[PDB]
Order: sequence, then C-alpha cells, then structure tokens
Amino acid sequence: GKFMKPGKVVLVLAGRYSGRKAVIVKNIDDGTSDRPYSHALVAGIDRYPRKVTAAMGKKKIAKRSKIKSFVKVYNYNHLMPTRYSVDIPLDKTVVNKDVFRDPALKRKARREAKVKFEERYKTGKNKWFFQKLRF
Amino acid sequence: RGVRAVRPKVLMRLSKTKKHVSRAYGGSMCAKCVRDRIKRAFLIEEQKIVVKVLKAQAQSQK
Amino acid sequence: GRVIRGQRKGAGSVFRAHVKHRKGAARLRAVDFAERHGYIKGIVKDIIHDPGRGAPLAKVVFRDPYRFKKRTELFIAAEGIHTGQFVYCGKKAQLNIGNVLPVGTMPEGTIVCCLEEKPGDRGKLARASGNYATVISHNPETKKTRVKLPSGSKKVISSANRAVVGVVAGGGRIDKPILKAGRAYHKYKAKRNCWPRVRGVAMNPVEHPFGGGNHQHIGKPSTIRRDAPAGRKVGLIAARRTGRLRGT
Amino acid sequence: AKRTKKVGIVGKYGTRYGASLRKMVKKIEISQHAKYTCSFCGKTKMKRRAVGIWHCGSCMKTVAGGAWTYNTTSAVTVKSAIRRLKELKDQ
Amino acid sequence: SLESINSRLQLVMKSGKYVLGYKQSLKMIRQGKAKLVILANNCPALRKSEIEYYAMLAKTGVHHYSGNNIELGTACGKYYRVCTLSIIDPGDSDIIRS
RNA sequence: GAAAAUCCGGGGGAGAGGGUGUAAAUCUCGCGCCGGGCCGUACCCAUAUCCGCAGCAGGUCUCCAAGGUGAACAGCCUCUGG
RNA sequence: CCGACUUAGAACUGGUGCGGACCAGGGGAAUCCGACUGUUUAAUUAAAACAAAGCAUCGCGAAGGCCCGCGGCGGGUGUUG
RNA sequence: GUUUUUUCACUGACCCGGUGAGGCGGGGGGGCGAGCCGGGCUCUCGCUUCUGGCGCCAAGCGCCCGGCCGGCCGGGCGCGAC
Repeated sequence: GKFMKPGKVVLVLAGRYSGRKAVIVKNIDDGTSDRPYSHALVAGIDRYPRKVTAAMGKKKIAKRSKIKSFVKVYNYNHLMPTRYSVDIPLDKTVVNKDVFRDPALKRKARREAKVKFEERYKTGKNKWFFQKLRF
Repeated sequence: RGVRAVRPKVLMRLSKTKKHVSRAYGGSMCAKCVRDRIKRAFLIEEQKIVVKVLKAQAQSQK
Repeated sequence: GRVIRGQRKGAGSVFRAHVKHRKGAARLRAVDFAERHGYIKGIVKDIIHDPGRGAPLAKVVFRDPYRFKKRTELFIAAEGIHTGQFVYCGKKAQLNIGNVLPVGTMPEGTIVCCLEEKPGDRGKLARASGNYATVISHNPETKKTRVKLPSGSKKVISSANRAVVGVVAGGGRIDKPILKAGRAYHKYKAKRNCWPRVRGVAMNPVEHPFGGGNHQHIGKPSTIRRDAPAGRKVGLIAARRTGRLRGT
Repeated sequence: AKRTKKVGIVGKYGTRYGASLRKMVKKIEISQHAKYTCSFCGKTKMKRRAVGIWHCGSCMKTVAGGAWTYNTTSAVTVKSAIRRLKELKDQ
Repeated sequence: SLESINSRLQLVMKSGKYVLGYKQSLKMIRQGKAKLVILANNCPALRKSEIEYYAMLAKTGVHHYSGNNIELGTACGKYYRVCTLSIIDPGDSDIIRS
C-alpha cells in the first residue's frame, strides 16, 4: 500500500542515529503548523543487541541483548523506507509528540520502546530488525 | 564541518567533542556520502536476498 | 683519449632517472588463487599523473583475499577507465576495457596492453601511451599465443600471462608539436639528463670519433659494425639499409 | 570583437615556431582546453587535468582518456571491437 | 516503440500533470500520486535502485528512458537536463498501458 | 610541483564494570601537584672584524623599508638613523 | 547629509618659455648569415659558432639494445617497455 | 651389443620471474551434460559481474573433561576448512 505506515521498519538516514533501524509509530502525511515538512515520528534502536553464541553463561547472555532505544521525529527524506514491517503496539499513550516537552516523560518513551524491542528480541520474530546494518 | 581547522599535533590538547561530530563516521566522512553509503549498504544487501530467492526456483523443476 | 658521452651515460650519478616525484612502479597485481582459477573485484580509486610517463596511472584498491587488510596496485590506466569503475582480474573475469584476464581466455583480434611477456613478470609489453597489442592466433597445445607488438614483430607468448584489455591512456600525445625548446627542457627534466643533444661533428676529435676537421663533416662512413668497441660504436648502429625510406 | 582573422589560441605564440606549426597545433590546443559534455552528469565540465587524464568539476570523477581529446578515434573503435568479441565469446 | 515515447512524453508535458526532478518526484512517489517513474540511463546507480525500491513499495512502473538526462530534458520539452521524472496524472496519454 | 617522524578521528566489538548502592568500571571536563637535563647564545656581517698576502674600489645568502616629484623599489631632494 | 580623485572644455596670462632639473628610442632603403628565446672560450674571440623545435634514418620485444665495471646470481638507462 | 651421431621431451644441476615462497599435482566426496533395463561407468564446471557499502580475530553441529548438594556454576578437542 502507501508505504509509510505506523508498522513499517525505517532506516534513519541522517542525524546522530545515522544508519540505526527505526519503526514508525505515527506518519503525518501533510505538514502540521509546527513541522511544515511531511514528517513521521519513529521509535528506533540506538545500541543494538550483540551477536550471542551457545555455551555462554545464563547471566552473561542477560547482559548482551540490552536494546537501548530512542524516540525521534524525522522527515520522509531523512528516513529510508524498507519492504520490512514490525507487528508492535507502541501505544500512543506513551510514544507521543506530547513527550517532547518534558525530559522526565522522554525517559518513559525511551523505556517503553526499550522493553517492546527487548522482550520481542527473544522471540526470533523480526530478526533482521535487531541485527545492525553493515557499513 | 564541526571539526577545528588546526595544526595536526595540536589535537592532543583538543577535547574529544572538538575533534569529531556526533554521528556514525562523524569527523572522518562527510554526512552527504554517509547517507549514500547507508542506502547502498542496504539496497545492495536487499538485492542479495532476491538472488537468495531466485536460487530457490531454478533447481526445483529438474 | 676522453670517454664519449654514451660511455659516461652508462656509469650513473648524472645520467640516472629523476625518480623523486615518480608516483610509483606501474605493474599489474601478483598472481594467486583468485587470479589463476577465478576472478577478484577491485575498484579504481583515482586516475593519476606519473611524472616521467606519457600515460596516466590508476590506484586500483582490491580487497586482500587472505588478510583483513585492503591492497592497492598501480596499474597502467586503460583508455576509458574512470574512478569507482569495478575492474575485475583473473581467469573467469569478462572481456571488456580495464577488465584484465590471461590471453588464453580471450578470442583472437583482441586489443590488450600492460601484457606479461613471461608468466609472472607482472606487466612489461605494449604499455607506453596509446600502444595496442593484438592477439593474432592461439595454440591450445604448447600454450603459444602469437601477439603482434607496437613495433609490429609477432612474439610467441605462454598464453597463461595477463594483460589489461583496451589501449593505454594518454594516446596520441606525439601528434602535438613541442613548439619551443623550453617545453622539451621541461619534458626531459621529468625523465633523465639526455636532452640538449650535442651532434658529434660539433664535438672535438678527442671526445667523439666524428670530431675535428676544418669543415664540420664525418669523413668516415657513419654506418658502423655491431662488433665495434665501447666508445667507437657511434652513428647508425649495425644499419641493414640506410638513407631515405620509401613505401614499406 | 573579432580580433584575429585565422590565428586562434595559437595567437599567443605570435610570430614564432612557423606557419604550419601554428596551423597544426591550433587543432590540439583548442581540444585540450575544451569544456566537454560529461557522460556521468551531462554538465559541460570534462576539463583536462594532466596528460590523458580528464576530470569532471561537478561529480568529481576522473577519466583516463586521450591526451588532447577526451576520446581518441583508435580507443572507441577498440571499445566496440572488444564489446563485439565479448558477445561473440559468451553467446 | 522507441520513437513513440518522445511523442507520449510531450502529451504529459502539454496536457497531463508531471513533476520533473528527483527530490520533488521522490516525494510525489511517496504521496501515492506517481502512476509512472521515468529515469535517464546516466543517473547515479545508487539513485537508480533508490527510485526502483520506492516504486517497488508504491507498486509503480519504472520506465528506463533510452537516452541521457540531456536528451530526456529535450524530450520533456525543457531547456535544462533531468534524470528522474514522475507523472501524477498522464491527462490524455496511454503511458501506463503502453 | 617531497618524504618521514608525529598527531588525531573513525569503523569494528574481544572485554571490563557495579546490582541498587558509602554505587562501580571509566573520562579527550574544571581545578590541583611535580618535573623539564645536554649544547650553541658576546660581537662584525662588510668601501675597517669574512675571502682575495693588506683597513685591497673585487667577491660574498637574506629580513624590515618614511615624505615630496613621478607610471614607478627610476633619478633627484628631505625626515628618523648613520 | 559625507565626498575622494581624475578626464574634458574655455578664459586669462609671461620676453614662444613650459616632458623647463631629473627620467628618458636617432630614423629610413637594401645585402649576407643565423629562424627566433637560450647558450658560449672565468682573464684578448658573445659570433654567422653551440643549442633549438621541426625533420629523418639507425639499433633493440628483455638471456634485449646502448653503456659501466678489476670483479661477481654485479651496476646505469629502469619506479623503464 | 659397443661407440660416432641427427631428431623429440626428460629434469636434476644451472639461469630467470613472482611471492609476505597462500591452495601445486594426483585422488576422493559433492553439482552439468552422455549411454544400459533401483544398476555400475567415459569425460565438463567446482560457488563472488546490474550500483565509488560490509567482510579479520567462526557461527553451527559433535565429544570427553573441573565442583558442590542423577539436577545446578566451564574449558579443551574435530569436521566446518576432503
């Protein structure tokens, strides 16, 4: 369909997180009065879960796959859309544009995306999405 | 841009933040040809999976 | 009793080549398993000018097939090479310009350059500016590819020895006249001390066997014996036929 | 205005070097300083850097061409000939 | 059907709604307006796959024009050169069924 | 139309770090602390400290560079200085 | 409201003096040679001599040509073709 | 047979070229073509070519082997890489 959905995986193209994988939670097809460019809020993965190996410790593996997430508004042309998509809720109640007023609220959207990328990393579903891009 | 134009042996003194911009390949490569080497690093990798899928055709019919 | 200019040239010190700003030894890549049995991909980084060479060179940065490092080779730039062009080298590599492969695995009437005359010597033949070597024929038994050279003489080669496909760049530079002596001064300062050519008839008889005389003449036949000794061997060396050439 | 009748870029040499050696060299001297039509961008920017090495001042793409012209006659006839024997091999 | 594309390209320029250029077409692909994308053959091969991957997602036909961006600009009735072209509405043109 | 010493950034992710603290490992942040040995250093630098047998009209590499006249670092005249 | 420097024009005027010192091309018509620029016998020859671009042959496809070296699995041209 | 001896290839001194002396030669396991009514063979390829990314320090699958109270806290060895 119209390939900028609230479920699409998305390569972050510029900024601090250049090359990080992101999933759109909100597409804003027209320009809002604040952001006149056509934009889409993403919640991506800053620090990736590492390549894990068999005959490691139980407590050791629990240190490796610690997703550190981010949450950010980007443009449609500061992002690269992919054919991949992730089935993830990421509720509007937390992951929201109301969260860019308080740095205390933003520790929860960074924490909300963190969990739902962590506790669905151990599934093996969307295993492309958690392996870092090679450049 | 974002890196000080200075004598090379001065950079021992300069802090880490003076010497690199906060990005992947930051202070080593230009942001324009970073975002060409993010797309290519993906679109070439996508093209490899089309070869992985077209290899899953031509042997199953003989 | 004074040594002639050519004998002095052989020694060194002054008549040596000016190899300071020379941008390196234009040679091929070394043969390994990724040359002999298949191919390997390496990108052209930048076409570059070598002071003391008419043709330009090419920094072609290959990946190392064994080590984590990335190797870089100074090729003779084929005419039509560009930066970021993929140049493939080995047996199974294709037959297009820059794309180097051994001569046994290309058809006859094929233009090559930077060709190995012996297998391994890593580029020796037909590798000055704009020179083309053709692949005349093949001999599947005994590995004898006859190769026409820029001179015109055909050489039997070992058919398992590699040449870059296409002609060498900087082609047709000898069409432009050097109009002023200063341009020639600058040409030979890049190469070696040999330019301001003093003709023997101007030289005194103690320096050069064409010297002396109240007229500025030779007096002896300028065409000389191949056996002729070190210092006497001057003029038209072992000249089969001489004078003005007509037709072919 | 029109300022020289039939000396071009080789008017800079004035009286020196001959008539035929300022009637022959003009052909080379024009071509080597010509802003040629680039194939990678289209921008009239293929400027001769050095000898046989042509540079685009837009893409920043260096090309190993002919000395005085971007493509010599006996380099492009080779390209088609190499490409003709290419198809004649593989089939 | 080589010389018929020069005729059809005019019929988008005169009647239809078009977007010449990359950045503006790369958006009007993403708006779901692009019913075709036309590329020149001397466009960057990174930008070639960039377009061909958006037109995979948009499910839009990527026509490869058999001339350079200088020839494409002349065909598209302009005096400037253009690699990337997208058509919003062809107008009175069978460019999609051709 | 120089090399090399030297310096820095990056990409990788082997590791290390502490278990909710009296936090840890760690820091190219701001102060603090101690140290920097060895050799040359005067003066002439040219119509008198150099080389030409000499206070020899020769020769000998550079830096700074006022006002007027003027195209002008031309020539002539003047200021500081000598 | 603040101008910074010239070009042009006409007046008037001196005993026709005035680029007032300084700075600072004698000119034409032919001949021979060397195209030119460059260079040259430091201390008697700066030349028409040398060099020169251009032109032309000659050698050589590398165990090779050309040359060096008492010598060598030696050395220069050669980081060459 | 013995020697004089022209003519082909032999390698083993001897010379040359490359290399950071990195896969050479036979043979087998494994894929494309050929012939017999699951059968045993004659020869061919042996993994990268649409784009100025990425690639090192092995994943995987086997098997022995250290404690304490047949269940709990790791190292080593093979194919992978004939």
